[PDB]
Amino acid sequence: DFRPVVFVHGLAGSAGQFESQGMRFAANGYPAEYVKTFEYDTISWALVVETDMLFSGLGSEFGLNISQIIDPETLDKILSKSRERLIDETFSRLDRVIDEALAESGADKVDLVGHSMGTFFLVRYVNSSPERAAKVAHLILLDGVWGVDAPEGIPTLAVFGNPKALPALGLPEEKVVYNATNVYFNNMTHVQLCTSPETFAVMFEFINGYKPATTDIVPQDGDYVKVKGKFLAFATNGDVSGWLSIYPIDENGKRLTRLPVKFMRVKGDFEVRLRKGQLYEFQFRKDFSPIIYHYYRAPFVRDDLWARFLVSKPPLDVELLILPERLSPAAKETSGLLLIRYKEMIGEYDEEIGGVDEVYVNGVNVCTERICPIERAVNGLWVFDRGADGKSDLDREVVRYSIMPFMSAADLVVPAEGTISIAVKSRTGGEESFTIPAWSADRHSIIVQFSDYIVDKLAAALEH
Ligand SMILES: [Mg+2]
Ligand SMILES: [Mg+2]
Ligand SMILES: [Mg+2]
Repeated sequence: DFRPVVFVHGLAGSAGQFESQGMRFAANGYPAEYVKTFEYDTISWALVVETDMLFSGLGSEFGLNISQIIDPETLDKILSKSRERLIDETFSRLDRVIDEALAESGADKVDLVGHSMGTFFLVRYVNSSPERAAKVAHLILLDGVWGVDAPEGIPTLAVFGNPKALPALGLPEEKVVYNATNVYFNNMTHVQLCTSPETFAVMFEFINGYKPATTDIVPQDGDYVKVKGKFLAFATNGDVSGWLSIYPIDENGKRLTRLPVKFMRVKGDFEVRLRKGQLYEFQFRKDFSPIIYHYYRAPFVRDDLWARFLVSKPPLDVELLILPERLSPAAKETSGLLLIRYKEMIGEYDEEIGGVDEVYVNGVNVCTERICPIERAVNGLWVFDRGADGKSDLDREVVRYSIMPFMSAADLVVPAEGTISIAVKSRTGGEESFTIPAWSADRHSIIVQFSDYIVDKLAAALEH
C-alpha cells in the first residue's frame, strides 16, 4: 500500500510544480488523491521567516528580489507580521493536511517533498517538534537548502541541479545535505529538476524501494478526465474570484461551441469533467479587472488534481509591469503573451546543460542567449511590443524584468490579426506547438503553458 506524499513548493511556486509528478505517481498505482500539495503565501514566508539567521538568510534571496515591486505601505504591513505567529499558523495548517491524509489513506506516515524555498520550510517544519517528525517516513529536498544535516532519524534524499541556474555570488564547491542520500543532475536546471521524469524515478524508488514501471504520464482508459484546479494569486497563492468559461477549440484555436461547455463562478477551486485529448481554451474574467484572460495548454490525458492557473493580484501585481504598453494605441492592434514552462527555457549554450530550447512565436525564436540566459532560470517569458512602437528589438533587454525571479521578456510585435503560432523545440527533445487567436492586448491577455516534458516517439526510439 502506498502512503501519501505531500509537496511544498518554493518562492513564487505552487502545486503546478508537482502536477506532472502527481500524474506520474498515479500512473504507477497511487490513488491520485494520495498526492497532496501544501500551498502558502511565499512573499510573507520569504520576507518574514526566511530572513532570520537559521540558514543565514539563504532561503529568502528570491523573495527579496521579487518584493521590489510591492507598494511601500503594503510591504510594511507584510513585514509587521509576527514571525513566531506566521510559523505556528502555517505549520499548524500543514499538520492538518498531513493528519487528514493519514486518516484518508490509513497510512501511519507520509512522505514530504519540498522544492527550493520549500526545503527550508520543511527542514524547519520537521525539526520544530518530535511529533511532526514522527509522521514523516521520508523527506525529499529538491535543489534548495544545503550545508545542513538531514533531520535526525528521517531518511532524507536531496537532489541537486546545476547551480548556474541560481544566484552565484556565493561559493559552494559542492551542495550536500549531511547524512542524506544526495543525488546530482548537473544537466538540469532549478524548476526542471522539480518536474523531471528522472527526478520522479529517483524519488519513487527512494520512498518505495523499487523503480517505477514507468515515468510517462500514461493516458487513462475512457474518453473523459477529472480536472481539479485553482485560480490563485501568483506568489501569494490566495484564492482568486472570477468567472470561468471553458471552450473546446480546434487546432487553430477556434471555439468549437458557440457557448462554453463549462461556465462557473469560481473562488479559487474548481472541478470539471473534460474530454481526454481535446484542446481547450480556459477563459477567465477576474473580478474588478477589464481584461479577459485566455489560458491555453496541451490536452489532459488522465485525471489531473493539481492544475493551476496563475493570476496577477496585489500585493505582487506583476502584470502592472506591462500596463504602459497595454494602455497605448498599439495595444488595439497587437497581442501580448506570457509563455510558461516549469522547466527553464534556455537560449544560452553550456556543455553541462547540453542543449538549448528554441521558442518560436510567428516563426521568430524568442529564446535567445540574451533573453533566456541560464542564470535567469526562465520559467515565464513575457512576449509583447515593449515601447508600443511597432518595432521588434530582441537584442535590447526589457529591463523592467531583470530582477524578477524566473522571468524574462522579449520585445516582439505580434499582430492582433488572425492567429498566433507558438512552438517550443525542447532542449531535451520533442516539440509542442499551439496556434491560437491573436487577441488584442487592449482587452485580452494570453497565457500559454508549455508541457514540462515531451515524450517524442522518434527521439525515444533513436536513444533506444
Ligand atoms: Mg524507506
Ligand atoms: Mg473506449
Ligand atoms: Mg517594441
